[PDB]
Amino acid sequence: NPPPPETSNPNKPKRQTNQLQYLLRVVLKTLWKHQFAWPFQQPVDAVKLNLPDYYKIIKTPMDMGTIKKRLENNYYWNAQECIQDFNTMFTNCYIYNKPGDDIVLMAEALEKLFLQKINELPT
Ligand SMILES: COc1ccc2c3c1Oc1ccc(O)cc1C=C3N(C)C2=O
Repeated sequence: NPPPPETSNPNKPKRQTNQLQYLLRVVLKTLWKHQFAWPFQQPVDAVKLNLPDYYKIIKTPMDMGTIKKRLENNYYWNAQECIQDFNTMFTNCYIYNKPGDDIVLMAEALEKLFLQKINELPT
């Protein structure tokens, strides 16, 4: 396993915004309870899950546990930075797998719920 993505960085510029607050309270915490969220709540453990090729293929890993920690730690500058992490998470799943896989069906459903939730954000 590589080290997991950072969740703090003292030199990184950070901000507290209504949209980032909403991404934690509403978007992340709603996705988290979905029946399909569980593969995405923690970094992929390639040793535990017996996927020795995972980090051979996925070079920018991302997961909702990391995102949740980043939001709780005030890691982001703006909502777009957070949204990019979700997009990276979903794309990683499509890249490492293929159409029709169970994990991909899960990511597809979550991504559609995610887009529904960020379609309108607070001002
Ligand atoms: C062979 O099972 C797979 C195959 C691919 C993927 C996953 C798989 O299973 C998991 C099992 C437990 C868990 O903690 C996370 C996952 C998340 C996965 N992601 C994100 C994948 O792309």
